[PDB]
Amino acid sequence: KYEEGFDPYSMFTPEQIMGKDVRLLRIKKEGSLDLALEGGVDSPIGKVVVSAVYGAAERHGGIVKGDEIMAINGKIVTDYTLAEAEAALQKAWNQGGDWIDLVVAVCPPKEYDDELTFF
Amino acid sequence: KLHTLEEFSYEFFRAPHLWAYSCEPLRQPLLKRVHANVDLWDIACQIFVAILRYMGDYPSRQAWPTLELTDQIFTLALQHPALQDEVYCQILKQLTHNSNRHSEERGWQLLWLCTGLFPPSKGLLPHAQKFIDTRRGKLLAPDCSRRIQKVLRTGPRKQPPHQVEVEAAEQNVSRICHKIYFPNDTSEMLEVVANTRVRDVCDSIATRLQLASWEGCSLFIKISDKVISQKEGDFFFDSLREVSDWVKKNKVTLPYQVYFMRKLWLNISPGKDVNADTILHYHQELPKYLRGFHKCSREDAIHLAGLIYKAQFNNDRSQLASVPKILRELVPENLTRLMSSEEWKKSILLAYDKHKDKTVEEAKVAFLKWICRWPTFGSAFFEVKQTSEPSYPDVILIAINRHGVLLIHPKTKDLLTTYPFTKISSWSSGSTYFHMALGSGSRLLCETSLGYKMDDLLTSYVQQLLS
Repeated sequence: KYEEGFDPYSMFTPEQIMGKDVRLLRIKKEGSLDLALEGGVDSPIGKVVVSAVYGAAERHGGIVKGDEIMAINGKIVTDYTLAEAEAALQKAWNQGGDWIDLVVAVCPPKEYDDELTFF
Repeated sequence: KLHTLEEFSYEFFRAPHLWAYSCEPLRQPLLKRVHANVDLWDIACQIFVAILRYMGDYPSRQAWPTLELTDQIFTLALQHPALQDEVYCQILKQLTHNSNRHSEERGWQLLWLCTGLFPPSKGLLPHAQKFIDTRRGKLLAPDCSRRIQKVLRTGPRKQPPHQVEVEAAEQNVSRICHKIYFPNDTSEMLEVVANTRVRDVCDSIATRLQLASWEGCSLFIKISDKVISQKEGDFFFDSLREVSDWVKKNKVTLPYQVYFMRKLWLNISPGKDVNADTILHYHQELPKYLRGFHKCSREDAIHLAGLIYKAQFNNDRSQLASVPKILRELVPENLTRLMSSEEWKKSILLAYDKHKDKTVEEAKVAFLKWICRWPTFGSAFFEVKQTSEPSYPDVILIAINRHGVLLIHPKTKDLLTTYPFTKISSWSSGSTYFHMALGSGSRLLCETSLGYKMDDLLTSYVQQLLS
């Protein structure tokens, strides 16, 4: 997280957060965000997730590849296409004030070997 | 005698010496047709500055890594061919009436790099040819001429010089060998040139190793704890940079190794190509077996451990002296609990003793023959979190092979289901997931960082079956 007092239930219905570890991040605007996204409603995973953290995202910590973006400055984006989510993230970064607020579902630890290299 | 761009400059150069060496930075391009594009003025001038820096003619204190200079000189000329003749003229300019031997030596290194990337255009080629031919006494000049011939034959590079090319250039060395590693813990040095294609390396490897064929094999780059196949039709040095760039984006030149391995396991019949079996196949299949990816009985494991011990140790019966170390190299990790250390040792020694009259090579082939009809033989494996099937465990094992895509229960090793190629209708991947669709049917969705690899293998198998 980046604000401790956040209650997901106050912003989402339980159906929207079932099984998710939902946290609030405040990211200070400096430099470029360099947070890449993938997914979207038009995609097989049906949600917006972080594909790479290159760097304002890297420097904040707290957000990594696989984490889901559920809201941007209070607007819920779980039903956005990828392009819509990128536009909203870029707009939030450019316009507005000193910080952006990202609500994220933190991806849990992997209980599998995600680095097999055999052929 | 010495051929010069003087007369060429009358027709094709800008107007203001200009075709001769100078330490003064250019302010517009040299060629009139490049000069005609104000939008190319800045790149043409930055190229010249980098050339000046590379040859040591830039009175700066901030010294640059050489690869950054060669990237600046050549990268945009590859994308915008209008700049290609400009780079040639800028280099030959600095090589003309250059009375500083260090600078001139460095200029010839740039011409050598350049002729490995793209040729001059039709109109400049006879001038570049005569420039080189009248200076055939310079160390790198004969090879510059040959490289122009070769790049006209194969077509132009897509990526600027690799650090291996630049290090040869800075040594004034035109012959380059690259180490290639094999799955049996050996390596060979392979000669490569600017226009070597991945498949050319493989051809030479198959000769060197006396393989009957390298169909379904390729080069691979081991880099940042990934192992990434190289495209057979690509230029070797283009592939190295393209994959490096990709790794740097998807996750200081990066350390790397190039391996030669089997990629596609199609119609593999152990004993048909014994060299392929004993260099490649045994040593790729052994670690997948030891990881416990196959459904194996205790008696299966005893039998195969006898062959594995023989393949690894030949006649040396002393290495089972300490079971805690060595058992992990002989028995799949899901089965070691099945019997105690001394019972494994006794059983394996009895099995091994049957191979006294076999060679190591014969033991490796026998190991392969005994497992080659298993549905999980000849596979790449992926552990993933699947999110599409409630009745499967969250974490499943996936095999991709000649048969399509297999879903495997990690605890029991049973085959949950098979997606044959003849029934897969689509698949897609991101950096966090892989998805596949069957018929009208069934869908698989899973969390993995290896979607790009699954995609590569599925595409490659489908392409090979279609051909």
